[PDB]
Amino acid sequence: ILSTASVLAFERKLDPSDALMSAGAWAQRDASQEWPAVTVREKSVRGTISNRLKTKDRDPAKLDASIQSPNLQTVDVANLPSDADTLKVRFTLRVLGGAGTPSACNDAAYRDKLLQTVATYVNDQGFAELARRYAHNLANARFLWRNRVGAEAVEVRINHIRQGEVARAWRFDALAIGLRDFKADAELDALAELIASGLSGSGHVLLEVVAFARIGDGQEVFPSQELILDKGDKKGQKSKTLYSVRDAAAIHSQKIGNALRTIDTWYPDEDGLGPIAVEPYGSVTSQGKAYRQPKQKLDFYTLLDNWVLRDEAPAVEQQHYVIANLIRGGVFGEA
Amino acid sequence: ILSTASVLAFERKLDPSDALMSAGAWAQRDASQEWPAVTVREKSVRGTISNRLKTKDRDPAKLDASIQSPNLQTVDVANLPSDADTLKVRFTLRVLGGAGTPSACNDAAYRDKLLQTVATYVNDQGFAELARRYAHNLANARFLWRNRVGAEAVEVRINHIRQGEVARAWRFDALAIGLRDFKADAELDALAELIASGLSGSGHVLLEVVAFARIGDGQEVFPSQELILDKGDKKGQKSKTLYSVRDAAAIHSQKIGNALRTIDTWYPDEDGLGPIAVEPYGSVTSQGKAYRQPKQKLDFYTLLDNWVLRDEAPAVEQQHYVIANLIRGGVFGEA
Amino acid sequence: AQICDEALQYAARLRELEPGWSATPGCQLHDAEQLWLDPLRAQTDETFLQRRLRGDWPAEVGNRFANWLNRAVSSDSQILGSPEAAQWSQELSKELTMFKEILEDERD
Amino acid sequence: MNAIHIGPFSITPAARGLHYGGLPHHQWTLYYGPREMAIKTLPDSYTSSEVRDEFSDIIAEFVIDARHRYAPDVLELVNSDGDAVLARVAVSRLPEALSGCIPDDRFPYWLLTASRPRLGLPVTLNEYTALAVELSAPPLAWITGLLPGEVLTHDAEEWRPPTSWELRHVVGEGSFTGVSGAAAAALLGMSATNFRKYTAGDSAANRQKISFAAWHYLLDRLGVKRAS
DNA sequence: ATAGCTCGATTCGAGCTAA
DNA sequence: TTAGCTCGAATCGAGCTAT
Repeated sequence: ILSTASVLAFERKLDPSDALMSAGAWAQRDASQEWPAVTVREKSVRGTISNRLKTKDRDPAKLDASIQSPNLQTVDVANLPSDADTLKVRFTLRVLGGAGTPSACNDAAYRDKLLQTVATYVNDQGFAELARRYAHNLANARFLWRNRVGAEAVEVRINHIRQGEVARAWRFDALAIGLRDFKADAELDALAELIASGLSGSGHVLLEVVAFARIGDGQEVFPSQELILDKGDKKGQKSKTLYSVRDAAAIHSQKIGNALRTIDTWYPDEDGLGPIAVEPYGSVTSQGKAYRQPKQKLDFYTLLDNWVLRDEAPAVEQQHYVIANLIRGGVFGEA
Repeated sequence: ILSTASVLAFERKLDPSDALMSAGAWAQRDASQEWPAVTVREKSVRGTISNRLKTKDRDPAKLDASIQSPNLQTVDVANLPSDADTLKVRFTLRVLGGAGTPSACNDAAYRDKLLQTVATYVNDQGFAELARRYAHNLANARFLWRNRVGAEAVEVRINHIRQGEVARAWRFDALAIGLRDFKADAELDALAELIASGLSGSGHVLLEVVAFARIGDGQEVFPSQELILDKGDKKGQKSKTLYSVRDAAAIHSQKIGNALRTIDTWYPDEDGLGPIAVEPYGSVTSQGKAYRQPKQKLDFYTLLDNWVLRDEAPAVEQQHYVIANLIRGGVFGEA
Repeated sequence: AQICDEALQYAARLRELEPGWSATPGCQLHDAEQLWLDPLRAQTDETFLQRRLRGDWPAEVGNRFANWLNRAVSSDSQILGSPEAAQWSQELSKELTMFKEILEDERD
Repeated sequence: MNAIHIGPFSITPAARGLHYGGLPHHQWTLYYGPREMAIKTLPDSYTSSEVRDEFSDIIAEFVIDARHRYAPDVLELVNSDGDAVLARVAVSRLPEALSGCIPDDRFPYWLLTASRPRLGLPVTLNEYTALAVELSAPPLAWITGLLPGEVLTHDAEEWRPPTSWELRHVVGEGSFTGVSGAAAAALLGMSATNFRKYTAGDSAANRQKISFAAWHYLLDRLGVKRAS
């Protein structure tokens, strides 16, 4: 009857590293190899009562008493130097290949059927649309999450590191290439073919991606935020902790991977939001909602079950979504 | 059914940088590019008991014995050089735009209704009065909190930066523009138009803000104060530490932002105090009280709920206050 | 009262340790409470810390333990608004002033 | 001796013994299906009751952790202020109209989740009564978290009959419901021998697989699913 | 959707043992 | 209450039909 496998673990393609933040001045970014790193430091914040009150704390005496005892805490803060207006963020990306092959599979017949399904996809249309959209999210600085919202000029440089050396160099204007449209461009097409060769398994590709953002002198930059155990004293609370590896502000690799993953424009709801990350049940953390609900028969699992088990191939857009979710990887199958 | 969302986080507009202190001589402001920075310095203080006693410590023998052992403390102090009477305080400000769009939300219907409300406001009354008041708080050195309370002359310069170069420069006398009146001036009108273009999303607005205050030769300046974990002894208590980034006395960016938000002249109490910082429940730390109590229905939350849900648009002043609260950002929205 | 009695007992059983454990190196060693934790350091330090402990008479240790108890009580706003927190603070003040009077005459 | 079966659990002894002190001993290991839970070295003079009492505490803490892990999510009926809870209902699933909500004064009654980011909608007492009737959770709904989703589905084309081990979660005296096999057969209007044929071990020639309607009616009558 | 059939496999009840 | 077991009888699924 060819039921689905209980264990369907997949390994991820498109492996990014931690993205390190350094700082410097515009028009000296061609010699940015020795730019000083952005350092996460401590500052003190004093806050008032600015949250909603539950109809019992709205008493004027209680509210004023809460004012007389403000919350004192220290926060991890990352800022550019006062003589530097450009933020440099550098990471390396490795594209593996072999997306349709699971890392663990209970059923051999289901494994073979899934391999035939993915091979039929690649033979019909290869990793060309998906790689083009991944190259688009590389060209624009979407991995530069909050450091791009107010940057005046953003430039992304992507190199192909073959034997430890730049075999091919790309330079992009990350603001001309927006965060909404997946258009066509010759350099975007070349990077798309490179990522396609990586995803198909034709050759080994390693991409060094460097983004420069002209934000301003001494302006705040935004690395990834860590978890606080919340055990110390209230005055030295450490309400905000920033991610660094060796005294250098950094962005988590999975955040970079999530920003590169933002290629899903095929979800049933409208195009007002634009692309979203290719996740099962189309989850967006900021909106707190799930596009591609399982009730709407457009999530990853129902589409994969219809495509593989019972040969109901969906539309080519949903096929792109399914293959991008297999590239994304995850612990599929019933636990 | 349009209920308000449980998360309504907003990102801040008008992002200020940390304001660095350097010192020098008046009439050298045009050559103040390489002024020496004001350095936080260590000094030892010894004082007698001066606090109020609780009627049980008023024993003359015990009071005299306490005076026999006065408290010993070390504190951080910031002073000008002896051959320098002018304080230079420099920071940068980014005006972003897109105030009514939340960064995190649950309900899509609430988000759409709130965006429609903000668009209706911007169409009917654009970012003009708010930009005028922000330009006023930028042209009077209110961000020089205790550094202009007794200065002979305060002079602030505003520059507009596109390519690392000044696009247009503003020269202001911060004592002529008082801390009380939001008047009209042609240079102030031009700066307000620039702030309006920044807040409307029309273009990029980056401003460096340099303020010169003639205080006196070797006088004390007042940077931002940090917190002490108090893990030392009772002789070197370290009862006061001051904020600095790299051996240079500095003011916290949130303090500059609080000084820039002091535009709220519409609170129900009498405005003889003057403008206050825009914030929910109008809670000023200096007086320890809350103008715009939720009981008088003039706080940010009740006005926003009535404007968006019930479509009860408040007075134009109150909606100016609400949009200023959207500009400052917040973590609005309880469970 | 039982918590404060157990605190006094715990200091009394730390009194049987080495006389100069408070002088060991360390970034965090609770120097404010080390005056009360090790009375016996005054014997070896005739002029370094004996006169400081005699003249200072550290009673802020009671304040720190009261802050610890405030951290150890349930964060109920209903009690804080009502007079229940007033009675609790009054009985806490009585127990802490008794505890401070216990720590007052430690130099005898 | 012989293996002790307590519902889904099994205490099997080691084949070879040992001597601790001067007395013979065997290692008794506790299982939950294929998951080994604990091993104890016990004297050979213990009876089955003492061996079972040795693992009763581990079984009890497993039961407590299973009740707390798979507890049904709770909906709360609040007033316009959103502070006072008027009624609490535990539901097997949430209403599809739940969105991010803070109660207003436009509606007197609001139904909200007990989760910290609260989801809800304005509700009348009639609508709240209807939702509580058609969404309530049975008192032993936590046992469904210990069972796979392919035996608890109402879709007959996606349904698989439960195995003997999955049956013993709810049918035995050492099970999580505490009813006997004869009581379970009386609930289904079935002979006790025919129902024993359902929970027969693998070392048996007469084994029967329970049907869709019988299994789901058993779950209804046991208070595990579809009982509100 | 109604209405009904055959045929081999599975279930079912009421005896029984076994503990 | 657990844990099974025959033995004939009724039921079950999946093939076909008919109307």
